Amino acid sequence: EHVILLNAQGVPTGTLEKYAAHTADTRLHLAFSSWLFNAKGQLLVTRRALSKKAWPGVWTNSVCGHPQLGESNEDAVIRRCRYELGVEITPPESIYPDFRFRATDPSGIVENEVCPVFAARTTSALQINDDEVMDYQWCDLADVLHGIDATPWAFSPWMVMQATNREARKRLSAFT
Amino acid sequence: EHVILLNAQGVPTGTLEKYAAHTADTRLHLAFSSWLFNAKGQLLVTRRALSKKAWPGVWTNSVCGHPQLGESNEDAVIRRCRYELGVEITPPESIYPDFRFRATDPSGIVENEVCPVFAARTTSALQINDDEVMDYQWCDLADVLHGIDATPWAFSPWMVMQATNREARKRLSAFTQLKL
Ligand SMILES: [Mg+2]
Ligand SMILES: [Mg+2]
Ligand SMILES: [Mn+2]
Ligand SMILES: [Mn+2]
Repeated sequence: EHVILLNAQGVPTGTLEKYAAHTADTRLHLAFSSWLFNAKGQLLVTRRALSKKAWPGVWTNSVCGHPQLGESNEDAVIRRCRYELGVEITPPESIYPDFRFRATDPSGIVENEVCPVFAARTTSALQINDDEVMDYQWCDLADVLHGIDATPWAFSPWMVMQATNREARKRLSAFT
Repeated sequence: EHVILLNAQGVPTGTLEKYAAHTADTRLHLAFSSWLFNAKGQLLVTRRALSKKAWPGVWTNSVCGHPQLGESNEDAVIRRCRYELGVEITPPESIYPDFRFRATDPSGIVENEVCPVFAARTTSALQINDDEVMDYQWCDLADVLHGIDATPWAFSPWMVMQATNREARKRLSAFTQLKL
């Protein structure tokens, strides 16, 4: 598996092995962020496994990953939903297409990404991959936003940035 | 290190090795919890290190631990603040002396404790011990209480139980005043 390196503009210039790519000096690459709701309109929040190289054990939005060469974002979302959560989803829809960020985790591991954000509904039960997810919670989008707004440090920095973007919060809010 | 064992009552029965004590069954033993506030009245929230046997990588109140043989709970509090946080504190105040809690952690480690809770002010800068604490934040208590209300699952369960005890919460509130 790989990440796609991106030049100044977001042109793909090459690839790196996924694990080797995330260091204290992580270079800009392509990724996605996804927010999953069930038929009832509850938001899935997940906790990353303690073995994740970047932000292990951190509570975050439903699913995140790295599109591979030639893979659409939508497909990468579908792929990681199946891989991390064994869950089928409706066609992902765009909720924050220009999201980009750089952050440093507590051990100094950096994420540095162009990271369009999506939402979708699950259409099957979860089946948890414990190599990726150590815990999760179905909740009210309203309570999660209240938590993000009160103690954003309790959550991943990108979850926070996405949830506090005016328009993205609007589009997520209509998912209930 | 070890832990002090208590019977079905809160009466000491003996001691047990620390690590060895905390497993998927763990016997009742003595512990402490403390909530630390800086001069400004901000609350120190900390994140347990990934290597912690129990609740690794979990956000929680400032410090918790186990008094050792011959030690007073307050001395225990003082020692762990120094060990984990490198920080000096004012005499710890008892804010929830009867708090008890049994709980299973995400990987099945059980904590079964008599755990009096304290509050104190820090009197020195922090020197975080990365073997024990992987992240920390100075925050407004009000904010922390809002997050705990909104997403309680995002924090250690003992942090939440203590925070929602009315009497404990009022003592936490008293420590938000600015002091010089
Ligand atoms: Mg992922
Ligand atoms: Mg401790
Ligand atoms: Mn990445
Ligand atoms: Mn214990």
